[PDB]
Amino acid sequence: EPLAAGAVILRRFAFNAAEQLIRDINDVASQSPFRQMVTPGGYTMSVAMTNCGHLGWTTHRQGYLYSPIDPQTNKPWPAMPQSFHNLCQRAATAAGYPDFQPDACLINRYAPGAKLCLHQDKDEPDLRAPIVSVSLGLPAIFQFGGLKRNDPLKRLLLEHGDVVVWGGESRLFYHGIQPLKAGFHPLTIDCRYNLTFRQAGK
DNA sequence: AGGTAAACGT
DNA sequence: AACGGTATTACCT
Ligand SMILES: [Fe+3]
Repeated sequence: EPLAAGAVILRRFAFNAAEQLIRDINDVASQSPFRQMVTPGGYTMSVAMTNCGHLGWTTHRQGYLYSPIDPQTNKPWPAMPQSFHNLCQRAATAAGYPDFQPDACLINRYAPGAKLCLHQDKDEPDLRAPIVSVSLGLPAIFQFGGLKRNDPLKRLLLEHGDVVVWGGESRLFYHGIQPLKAGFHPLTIDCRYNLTFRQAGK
């Protein structure tokens, strides 16, 4: 059974690419550090985030925003690594989205206990483009629902190297990550990373 | 009009 | 601990 209409999980797709991806995560973070963002309502998110590519997702007092500039550094987000772009393109193609051209990559870091409550990826003006989501390090339970918050959730363990792609009918589906279980991974040690690729501009 | 933030009790 | 209330409003454009 496929994940959902327009959605697929490519298990261990990024396994072979993972070591390089993690080197590049470190490189990106060395320029735009991971930060736990504060919601408009004033709560600090448990996931630490950064971005690369032309547009980075951030919170603001007034809401969520894509910006070409990191509000923390006041500099552009780091360029999207070629390893990221190449893996994203290969995954998108395998998943049936050959023409996807991301301009934004959000990098998420989960420590034990860190979670991401159900939400929609909805800040992008062009909903034709899919989301490509790469998991690295410790395993996590991914919730994938529907268009409405109360729609039944599927729970999928995402393991190191797994890639999930959603788009088309499932583009705006609610999704999230359950509190990360403590553990060890030879490549990330004690955390999970996730790369989320999007086309956030025109 | 419409968009839209949302991360505690049972 | 899985599920669902809350935004059933209060603003901005
Ligand atoms: Fe998301």
